Amino acid sequence: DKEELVQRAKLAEQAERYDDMAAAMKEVTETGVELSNEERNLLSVAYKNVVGARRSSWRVISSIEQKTEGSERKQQMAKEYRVKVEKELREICYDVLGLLDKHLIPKASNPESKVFYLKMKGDYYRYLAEVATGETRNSVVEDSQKAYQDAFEISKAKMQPTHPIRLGLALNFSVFYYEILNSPDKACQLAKQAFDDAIAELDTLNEDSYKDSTLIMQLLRDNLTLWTS
Amino acid sequence: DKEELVQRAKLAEQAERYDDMAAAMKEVTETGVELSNEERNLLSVAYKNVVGARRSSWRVISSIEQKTEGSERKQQMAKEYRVKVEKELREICYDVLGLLDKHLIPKASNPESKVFYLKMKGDYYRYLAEVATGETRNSVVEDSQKAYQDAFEISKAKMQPTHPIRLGLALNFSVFYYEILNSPDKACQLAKQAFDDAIAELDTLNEDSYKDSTLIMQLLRDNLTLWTS
Amino acid sequence: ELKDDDFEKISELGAGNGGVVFKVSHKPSGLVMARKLIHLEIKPAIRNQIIRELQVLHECNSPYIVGFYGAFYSDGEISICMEHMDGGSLDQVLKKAGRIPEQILGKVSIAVIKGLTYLREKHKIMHRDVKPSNILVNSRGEIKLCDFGVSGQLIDAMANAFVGTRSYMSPERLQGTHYSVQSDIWSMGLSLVEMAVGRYPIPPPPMAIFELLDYIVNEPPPKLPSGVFSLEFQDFVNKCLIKNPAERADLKQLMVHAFIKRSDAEEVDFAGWLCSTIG
Amino acid sequence: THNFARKTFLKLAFCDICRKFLLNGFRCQTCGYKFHEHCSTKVPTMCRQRSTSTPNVHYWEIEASEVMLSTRIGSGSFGTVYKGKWHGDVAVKILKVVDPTPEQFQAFRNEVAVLRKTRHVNILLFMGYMTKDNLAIVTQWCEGSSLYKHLHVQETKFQMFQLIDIARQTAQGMDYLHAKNIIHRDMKSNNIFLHEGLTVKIGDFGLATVKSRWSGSQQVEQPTGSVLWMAPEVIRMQDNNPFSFQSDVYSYGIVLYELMTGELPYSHINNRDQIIFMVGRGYASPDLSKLYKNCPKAMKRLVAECVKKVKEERPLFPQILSSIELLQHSLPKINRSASEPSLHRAAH
Ligand SMILES: Nc1ncnc2c1ncn2[C@@H]1O[C@H](COP(=O)(O)OP(=O)(O)OP(O)(O)=S)[C@@H](O)[C@H]1O
Ligand SMILES: Nc1ncnc2c1ncn2[C@@H]1O[C@H](COP(=O)(O)OP(=O)(O)OP(O)(O)=S)[C@@H](O)[C@H]1O
Ligand SMILES: O=C(NOCCO)c1ccc2cncn2c1Nc1ccc(I)cc1F
Ligand SMILES: [Zn+2]
Ligand SMILES: [Zn+2]
Repeated sequence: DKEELVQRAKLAEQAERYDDMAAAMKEVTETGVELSNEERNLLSVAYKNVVGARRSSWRVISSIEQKTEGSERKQQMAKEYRVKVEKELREICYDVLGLLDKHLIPKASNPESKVFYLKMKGDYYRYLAEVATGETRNSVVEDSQKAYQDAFEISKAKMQPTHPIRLGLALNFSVFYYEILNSPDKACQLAKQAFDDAIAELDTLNEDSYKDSTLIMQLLRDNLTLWTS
Repeated sequence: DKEELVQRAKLAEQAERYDDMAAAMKEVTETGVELSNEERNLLSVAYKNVVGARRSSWRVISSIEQKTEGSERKQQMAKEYRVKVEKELREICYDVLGLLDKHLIPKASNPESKVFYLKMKGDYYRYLAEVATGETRNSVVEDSQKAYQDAFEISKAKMQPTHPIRLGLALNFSVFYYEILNSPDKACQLAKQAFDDAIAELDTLNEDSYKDSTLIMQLLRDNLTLWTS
Repeated sequence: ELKDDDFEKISELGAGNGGVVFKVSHKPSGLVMARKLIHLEIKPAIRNQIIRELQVLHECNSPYIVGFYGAFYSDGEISICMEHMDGGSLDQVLKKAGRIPEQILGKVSIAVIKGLTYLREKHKIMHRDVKPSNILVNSRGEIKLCDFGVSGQLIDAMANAFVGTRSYMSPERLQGTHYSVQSDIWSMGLSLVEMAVGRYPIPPPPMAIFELLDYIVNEPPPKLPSGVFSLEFQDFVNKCLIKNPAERADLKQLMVHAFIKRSDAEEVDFAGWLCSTIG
Repeated sequence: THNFARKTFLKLAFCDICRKFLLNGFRCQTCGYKFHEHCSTKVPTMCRQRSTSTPNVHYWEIEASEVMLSTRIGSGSFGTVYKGKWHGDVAVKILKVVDPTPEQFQAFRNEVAVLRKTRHVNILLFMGYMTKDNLAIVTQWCEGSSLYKHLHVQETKFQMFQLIDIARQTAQGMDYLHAKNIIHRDMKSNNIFLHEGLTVKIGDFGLATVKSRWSGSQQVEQPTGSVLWMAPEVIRMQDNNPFSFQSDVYSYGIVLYELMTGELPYSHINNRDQIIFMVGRGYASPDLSKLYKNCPKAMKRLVAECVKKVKEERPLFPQILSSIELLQHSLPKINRSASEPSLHRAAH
């Protein structure tokens, strides 16, 4: 049943329909079986495309909304549709977060899995941060910061600095610091320390972890260059 | 206001969300008023994207179904997924056809509008024809052929050889001939006649619509080269 | 101090890829001037830099180098006021006469060598454009060089020129290798061979500019037709047309070189010949 | 580095290998490299076919006495531009040809008719020609400054989306030109004008019979115009008529490069003959490291392909337009900090 469901998730991924994949993996992990590496990777990518389609839609609608704030009534419809997209964006994230708190995070019997799921939770509260405004923004960014710090401590304690998941966690932590927490200096410092602690020990990567690790390093390169100031 | 749904669908278009665009365009045409040039294009594009996503999904699922070549339940679940996306595809096609023959084709005074709607009808019946095999295949094939011929007569009579609608109808009808009716000879004949008639009046390519026209001409060239070999 | 409104054109002195030169009259001093109009569009600060580096030309005075009155920017053009030359450039006399007799050829070559040596030693200013059209002769017999690269920024700005038909560049400059006054010596030698024979002697007795560059880069240098020139002139043009700058001789060898001292020793009344052939 | 993932392109997309229409294929997430499923075999990663259906959509001359020539504006490779007031502000170019050959004149008349047949938003109008004041042509006057003057002498500051839409408008103009079977020889920034401040107007297109000198009753077939924007294959002139669509693509690529760097190519070489020799032999190319840091990879890739040394590898202008519009649509998505992308989700 679980193997059938993961095969269905792969098929839905190859078929470009991600909502079916998201539902299939969600009800894969609702059962309560130990989530292996490929399963949790499929879950993360499924929810990532599902959330990212609507996230890009939200970016587009906000950008087209802020072309000229002093305009006609049409902007009201634009903001109403943006609020509708958020209403169709916050609840999906909420589903992922509840799935993490109820099932994923609790039965995590591997420190790599634990830091991966905590990075997931921080990521999804970070996604909630942009759509949230006012005190709700502060409340959601508190959860994202706590999840990120908890992931950071275990990543230091258990994993290597060159581990691709650890590098991704550091990258996402820096993105969280200067996109919401508006701490460009601290975010750049975090990116630089992750970078130099990673390149201080090179040519020791696993053959499978060759493309991904260097890909995250190049992403860190661009982000540092983008906000060197 | 009916214009409100119009630029709501347009905003969903630049937001990449085509399911809301399809529903908005459906509601707009449900009002029973004649569509403008922009709204008709918007509706055709919206449902084109909606059916195209499911068509690509169906092609992929059928390709893995033919690719596994084993003895298990994997092909059974692949067939289940295929038939699910197939019934979803049929629902979309029947919805757009019911829109077509109850609000668009019956109310089409401008002949070019009639060619566009008949071309859409033939396209969608072809879409159901390549997914439905059996006794019901012949009926939808006949409906698509009749709609294509009805569009063909009007395009030949009151449409310029370089019009994007006429060239697109010729391309779609030749694809119908080659794929559905498996006859390459008459498909090549029709496509050759269309291309030659387009080449004759080559100089008649205004600034308002030239890119689409030459795009269709290039696609006709590619289709000829593919068929003749 | 030079302005656009103070000058009016009398006729057209010459034309080329760089620009067009007109004869104008200076009101304060009452002498006819050759005003070169080169069209170029660069930054105002670059305009000031070009004017400043052209102001170096005030102290570049020699009997074998054309003088300099002043340079100013009127409208999208760098107007350079030069000492008007009556006998034009050697290109006009090549158009008029079938070929330059060897004596005046020696005279112009020694004039070029002396002037460019003067420039190298007293100003270190690179000519870079030693061409038959860039060397001028007078009715009285004075020969002076013109249009040398005092302003490197002017060179950079003029880099965006149009494609020409003929070239007088040494093979080492086209390849981008190190270039010295040796390249100017090559260019002078190629110009001399241009003068001696009656045509552009890249295909030695309808050819693309890039094809000419390929000819002068990947083929042996041309040689003048033997039997109608002195052996000293032959060895002069052979030594001057050497692909490798190392084996080619520098200015010190040119000054002592045999054809040079033989040309200097002879006295030729070429002013009258020139006035007859251009009048 | 190619993050190839299956993607069904719902917009106007063209394969980057076969340069044909692409509707299902694989797209790289970080840059945007796209290709067909069948093209995968012939894909040089460097970071069964179904018939294609319909994609988604959405006075003979001028008399000289009628014109009045105002103060001279400037000079060029083959003409001198003057301000005119013939039915409004116009531009009159006095061609350098003094005594046109009768065959040359007939060919020029054919070409001026061909150029008169064109009318597009992104190009300057061609009104006609005159014969009294030697050989002259009349084009639409653009009160706006040239793109070359905007970039270098005036140094007008432009944000990156403005640069992108300028490139889009130029590509639209040249796509229209190539649609009418017109090879815009001599294409550079001095011929691009920022009308009304931002709108791109392309001028000085065609006119092969006038730009090239005539050695009697036959065309010389010699290069003419600025060296920096000239294509390698026309600089070489190993063929009698190397002017084609790809030479215009290379010229547009040089324009793109100087747009995305703010400086002319080969800035370290300051002599025209050396530039000719290196560009002809392939020794010199517009170095991309000068491109702006904030430049999207897609623009860097596009300007890389547009200036390809081999003529056949240069994409046609419809492809360039499609890539530019795709980048314009992707601009709102990627205009912020980047996060962890999808990992190794590649097929086969
Ligand atoms: N002082 C002067 N007196 C008389 N004529 C002159 C004077 N200065 C320049 N000229 C003429 O104007 C022309 C200007 O062209 P130059 O720039 O000197 O050389 P050129 O012929 O343009 O070489 P290229 O390769 O075309 S740039 C000369 O060739 C002469 O014919
Ligand atoms: N339609 C126009 N409207 C306004 N200024 C123009 C127009 N056409 C040319 N100019 C100006 O004329 C000068 C350029 O002269 P041109 O002879 O066109 O040289 P060019 O720009 O190098 O183009 P060519 O001749 O095709 S090599 C510049 O000052 C331009 O701004
Ligand atoms: O004009 C030039 N070369 O000629 C070919 C095309 O113009 C020329 C080229 C480079 C240069 C650098 N600084 C001044 N430069 C020139 N001008 C010039 C130089 C010396 C004198 I005395 C008088 C002049 F007008
Ligand atoms: Zn890539
Ligand atoms: Zn392809």
